[PDB]
Amino acid sequence: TLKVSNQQMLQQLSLVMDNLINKLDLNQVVPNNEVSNKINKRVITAIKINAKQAKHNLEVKSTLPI
Amino acid sequence: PVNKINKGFTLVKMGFPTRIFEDTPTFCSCHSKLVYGGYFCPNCHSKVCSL
Amino acid sequence: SLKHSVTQYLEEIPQQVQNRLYTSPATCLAIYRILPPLAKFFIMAMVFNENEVPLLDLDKWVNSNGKLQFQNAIKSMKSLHLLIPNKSSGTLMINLNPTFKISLRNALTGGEVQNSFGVVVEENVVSLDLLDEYSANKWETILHFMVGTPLAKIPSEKVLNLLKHSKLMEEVNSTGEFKITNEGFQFLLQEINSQLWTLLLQYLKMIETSKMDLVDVLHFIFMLGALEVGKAYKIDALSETQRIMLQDMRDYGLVFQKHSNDSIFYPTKLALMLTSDTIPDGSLIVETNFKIYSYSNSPLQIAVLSLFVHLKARFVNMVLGQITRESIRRALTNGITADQIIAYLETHAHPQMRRLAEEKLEKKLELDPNCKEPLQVLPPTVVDQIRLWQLELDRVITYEGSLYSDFETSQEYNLLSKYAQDIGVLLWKDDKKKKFFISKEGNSQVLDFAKR
Amino acid sequence: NELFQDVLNGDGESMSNTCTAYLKPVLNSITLATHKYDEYFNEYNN
Amino acid sequence: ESPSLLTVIIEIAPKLWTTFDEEGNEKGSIIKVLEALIVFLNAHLAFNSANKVAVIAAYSQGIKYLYPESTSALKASRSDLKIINSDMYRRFRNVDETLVEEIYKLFELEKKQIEQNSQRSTLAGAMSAGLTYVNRISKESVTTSLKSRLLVLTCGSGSSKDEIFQYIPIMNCIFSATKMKCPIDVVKIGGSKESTFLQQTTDATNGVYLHVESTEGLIQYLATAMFIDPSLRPIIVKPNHGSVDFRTSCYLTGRVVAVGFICSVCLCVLSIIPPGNKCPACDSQFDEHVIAKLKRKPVVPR
Ligand SMILES: [Zn+2]
Ligand SMILES: [Zn+2]
Ligand SMILES: [Zn+2]
Repeated sequence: TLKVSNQQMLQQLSLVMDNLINKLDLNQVVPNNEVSNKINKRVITAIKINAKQAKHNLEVKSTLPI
Repeated sequence: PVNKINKGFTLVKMGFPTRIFEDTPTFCSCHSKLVYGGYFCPNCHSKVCSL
Repeated sequence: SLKHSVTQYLEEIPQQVQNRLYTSPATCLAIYRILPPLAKFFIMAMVFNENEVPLLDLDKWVNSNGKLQFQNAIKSMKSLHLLIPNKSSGTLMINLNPTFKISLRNALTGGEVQNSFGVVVEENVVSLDLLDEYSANKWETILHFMVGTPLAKIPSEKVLNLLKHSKLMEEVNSTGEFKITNEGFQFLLQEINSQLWTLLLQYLKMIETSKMDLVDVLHFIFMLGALEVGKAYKIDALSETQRIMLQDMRDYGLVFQKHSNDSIFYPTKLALMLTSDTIPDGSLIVETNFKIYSYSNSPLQIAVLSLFVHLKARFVNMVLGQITRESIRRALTNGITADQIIAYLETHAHPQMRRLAEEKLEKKLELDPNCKEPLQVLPPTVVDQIRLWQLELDRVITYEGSLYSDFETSQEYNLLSKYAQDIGVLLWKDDKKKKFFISKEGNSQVLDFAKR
Repeated sequence: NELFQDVLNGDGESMSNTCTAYLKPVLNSITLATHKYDEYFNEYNN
Repeated sequence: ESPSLLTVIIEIAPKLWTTFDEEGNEKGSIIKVLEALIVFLNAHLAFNSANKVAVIAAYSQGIKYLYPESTSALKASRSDLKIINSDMYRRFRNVDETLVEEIYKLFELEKKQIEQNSQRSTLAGAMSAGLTYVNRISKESVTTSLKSRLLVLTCGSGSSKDEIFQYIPIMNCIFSATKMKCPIDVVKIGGSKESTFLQQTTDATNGVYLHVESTEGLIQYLATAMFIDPSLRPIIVKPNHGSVDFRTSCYLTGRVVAVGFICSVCLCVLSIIPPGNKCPACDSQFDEHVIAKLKRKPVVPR
């Protein structure tokens, strides 16, 4: 313009092992109806910015007289 | 493939413009026409049509 | 076509029946695939959030050049009652159908599905040699009966009653034989997926008895659409209405069963073409001397050619046939229009016909590039002769009704003629002859007006 | 600036914003060029 | 309308995910992103009956396809593990079971040789492999008019900085995707807000860039922003905020380049005149006269 140790590496890997073995409940992906509000607000604001930019993108017509 | 005898190895001064975003049409500096988008020149701040 | 037909049929379903239809996840999954891609995208973006969503956000989603597809998607959604619009705080609030949302989320994430996708019992038979063979046997049996070729084996009386009661495949008892209508030959033109869909929609139109539950039948149809060929499914998860319509599908060839009243059933390939689709056989050559050489060995494609082609000889590769005047008249007396015949001749044209037409069009465009001509793949002489025979069948058009004349006063005749013109049943008026004609259905109104 | 004030007292400022936005990049670019000239002038004076 | 191939490039780096878990409050976010990806793939397969799914994992010591399984692995196999419940849709069940079985195999491989640490990230190689797979499926044409779309799931986690060795492979992937009309969508789950190369990938190939910080609620992001089918790309605007400048970094200083000087031979970007009048990446002796012309100060009267 915090490097991780191999011990906690193996601990996290084994945590993913047991969490994949015991149950992969795919129903847990559903948001709790509050973070989804924030996610939708962020996405719609990004869409509003992009669409207001890309609403209007031979020369174009001018409001001026010739 | 160029020849070994060619010794015209020169640095080329050039700029990388930023894609300007504007909903209002503005006059381009290359064709003098109203253009929505463009690229503002990194050296002299004159917008261009294409790259 | 295919998606439009099932979409219109599901449109005709009432709302409280549709909400009951959204209980099974398999039905919701099959219904979801019928929607337009913008509609599918908006549904799947709206499933995973429980909060209600503004319509203006969905409007801002769509680009300015695809707003008409957005309107089509919203109309298809709202008319199918996948959306419950809400008017609170002055905003056109949009909420997804809760039963549909719950069932689709359960279908995707996995969970409670009440065996809407059935249960597999792991005992299987060969698909291509047994299941495909059985499905092709039953399908060729019903099609061979319907096109009118002689058969040692005829299909059962259920499908005969359905075909007699359909808009197509008319029958007269004075001669004692079964006839193809215009829609009968029209049924041959589309590929077998929408053929099966038309038969199933007609069956759905005719299941009005108390022994039939409409929602259970629709669940079973979409459930068979969801299954995979080559694996048996236990019958115990089904209802008794679903069991006997499973028997009727086994009669139709959608599903194979090793024995009647068995605990398992094997869906066929026709079950999986029910959802969506996926030289050729039936490829034909037309010459200017009206000779037909149609590279087909399947008896169905030969039998459908006997409707309008005077067959002369048969090889293993093709049948040598000739488009004669009397063969086309045989097709036209069965209601088959000339356009249907020309469409069939075009859709089965040989690749050599295609390349010769392409060469002719290439030579035509370089000579006169000012005008553009359509790809006349088959010779225009035979097409013009087919249309000429169509016209010579229809040299006269007949309308039965009544003509009123001998009016001493011009004003009464004018008043009766304009009254018949208002009700839209008049076919002729003329003040010089003092005669005006009305249809047979339009006789009653003018007659009660004249009497009163 | 003369053109901007002329359209200002000709069309009453409801339209002169569009005229200013039309010629905004060229005005900014010539302002940048004059600023670079003045900066190098003051550098070579001292 | 037309089916599409969804080739998912997920970068499961155990170091990157461990750093992401340590930065966040929660642990085991690989499970959350994997189950969100599985639900998203189920949604994509529910979009159309004929669409297909490809998943390539970019782990530390190379790449490995997750769905479908290897043909040698299919011929050798089937120990059906019970990670996913067997009562779901069989079309979804086969994909989910294959994906989780290959995840377990790849993680057992990662645990097996976790002592070896590699500094070479293999995201670009996995992107190239996904592009080759897209080419294979498109050229095979068992399904006619099959579209395609690349989804790249990567994590930054604030530990790995921008890697300069990936620049040329990412640009080559950009041009291959633009040639094949295959959009590249990138989801970054990490503390670093901007990833310039992947932003340029999304911008140039008509893709969607989406940087998130929490793995929770990711399926909403995937089903909302990343569910843009290739058939409906022009009629749907993209929420990719943070427009990239399409610049590059200087060779010997590393900063993002302003008006600058490039070598006429090897096209290396230099923000300043290199010392010794020689190209650093190229070893071409520049003429002193032309670089004196470039070093010339502008003119003004006194
Ligand atoms: Zn210009
Ligand atoms: Zn400039
Ligand atoms: Zn160089």
